[PDB]
Amino acid sequence: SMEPTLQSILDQRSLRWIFVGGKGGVGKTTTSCSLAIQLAKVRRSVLLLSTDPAHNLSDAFSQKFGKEARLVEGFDNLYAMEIDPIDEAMSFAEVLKQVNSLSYETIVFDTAPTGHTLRFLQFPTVLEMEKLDSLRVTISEVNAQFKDERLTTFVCVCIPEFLSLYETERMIQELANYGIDTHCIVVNQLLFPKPGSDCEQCTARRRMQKKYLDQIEELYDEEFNVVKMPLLVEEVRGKERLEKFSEMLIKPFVP
Amino acid sequence: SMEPTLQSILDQRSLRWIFVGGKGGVGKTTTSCSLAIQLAKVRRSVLLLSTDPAHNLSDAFSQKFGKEARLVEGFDNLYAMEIDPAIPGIDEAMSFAEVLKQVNSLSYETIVFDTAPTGHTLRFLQFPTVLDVMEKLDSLRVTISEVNAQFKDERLTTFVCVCIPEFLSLYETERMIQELANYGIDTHCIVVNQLLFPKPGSDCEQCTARRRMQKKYLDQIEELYDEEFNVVKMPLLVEEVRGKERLEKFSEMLIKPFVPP
Ligand SMILES: Nc1ncnc2c1ncn2[C@@H]1O[C@H](COP(=O)(O)OP(=O)(O)O)[C@@H](O)[C@H]1O
Ligand SMILES: Nc1ncnc2c1ncn2[C@@H]1O[C@H](COP(=O)(O)OP(=O)(O)O)[C@@H](O)[C@H]1O
Ligand SMILES: [Mg+2]
Ligand SMILES: [Zn+2]
Repeated sequence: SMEPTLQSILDQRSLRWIFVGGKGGVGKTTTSCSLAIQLAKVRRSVLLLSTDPAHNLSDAFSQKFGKEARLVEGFDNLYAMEIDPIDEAMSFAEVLKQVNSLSYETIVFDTAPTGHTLRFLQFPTVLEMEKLDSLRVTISEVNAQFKDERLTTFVCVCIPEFLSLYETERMIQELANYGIDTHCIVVNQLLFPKPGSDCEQCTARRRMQKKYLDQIEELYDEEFNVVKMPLLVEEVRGKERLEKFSEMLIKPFVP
Repeated sequence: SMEPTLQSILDQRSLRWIFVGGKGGVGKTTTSCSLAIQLAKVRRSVLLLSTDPAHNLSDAFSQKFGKEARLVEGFDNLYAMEIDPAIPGIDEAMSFAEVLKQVNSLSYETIVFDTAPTGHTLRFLQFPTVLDVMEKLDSLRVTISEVNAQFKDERLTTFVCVCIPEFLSLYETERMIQELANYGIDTHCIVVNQLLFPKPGSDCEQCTARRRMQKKYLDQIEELYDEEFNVVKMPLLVEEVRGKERLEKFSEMLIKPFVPP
């Protein structure tokens, strides 16, 4: 059993590429932000980077963002940008490369669902004139970065419900197969009924969710920071609301 | 104002390709099923076809499915299958195009498609307008302007839009409906999903507040689209919607409004 908190990612300075994965709408984006916001507080600079074809960085922050970096309003520290790149994975490689050797200390990546993330990792192994070798070279480098776990982890976002956790599983697992590190799970949108209330629906639900959770724990307790975040009444938008949510990431809502 | 039900899709016999779209996890797959289930009840046969680079038909029905058609357990009528297909997007759509052509020539009377994210269906459209060996660019040519014919024909093809009350989802439904407009393709239904109506008689801050927050959205959807979209409302159930059994039930509401006071 480890802290149910991301404190550890705060602590691990080595980190250069933090990847947030999970299933469509489990709340990936929302975290990516929260996480950045939180790192942004304790790093020199943090670049938040969306690849998802539909970008919601902007929407999340209420702020037009481009393939051009820029300061996030209400910060001096944190930057965000939204771009889009057999062979789609090649344009992606290029971005990381150039970015990687940018003057940003840590990057939190947002992207197209476990799906693309997946195919891409697989790739290198796929390939198994001198520009042939030139490409090879760089991929190879990039891949190593990936396996180096001082430089790269994944956070797993998910909510309690069959189809999401089933990804988080496979995902964690391929991450294992490809020799890439990952030790956090943001289980999100938990419903805790407000104490003192009897309310069929909330009770019943906390029941149904609870069930999943317990599992998650039992499975992963010992090796994953398993973070628990409350499902808020309102969407999580605005620097303001996001800062707040992001707190919990770091110190457990425990009501 | 039209009925808040998909009765119209049951009624519209000409339909051949029903596409269910919306944002990741708003409940696309679940409807696709429910919708097929219900059509299945009043068509000769229905093919439920997934492209999501995912395997969620199976998971939804608890049943291994493949690029090979097959009978859905507990039905004699309904079939489901799951596959995955110098430019980029180009190779890709080529693929998809070929699927449909392929599949349009089976007996199945009506097909309900499940698929890869607005991004992907979107690429498809932007693409055409845009767009004994080589004698072959001719053949694709042909395949697209027909396929794309059938997209533009509103006797053969609509979209159903799925979504739930929350900023980001509805903002897609909007753009989507809109591009659908721009590309001359029909669409006239909205399954707003996951509504929370508090059980009557219950005072319960959170449920109240939420019904408040969602309600706000809904009222809107209605005002804007009341007059021209069947705006269907579906309750958010305690348990996941899996199993033929559970999906049958759910799907009912698709057709006859959950209306609890
Ligand atoms: N714990 C939560 N409570 C309330 N709203 C949330 C929560 N997590 C996410 N949301 C809202 O629900 C939507 C889903 O979050 P998002 O990060 O966009 O998911 P994804 O990017 O994984 O599809 C967003 O509109 C967000 O504001
Ligand atoms: N209205 C609802 N009530 C209860 N559970 C639902 C409802 N809609 C969807 N679900 C379940 O939520 C999860 C996601 O639904 P899904 O159809 O997979 O979304 P998508 O296909 O858009 O990614 C699945 O558990 C689904 O069965
Ligand atoms: Mg789906
Ligand atoms: Zn309640």
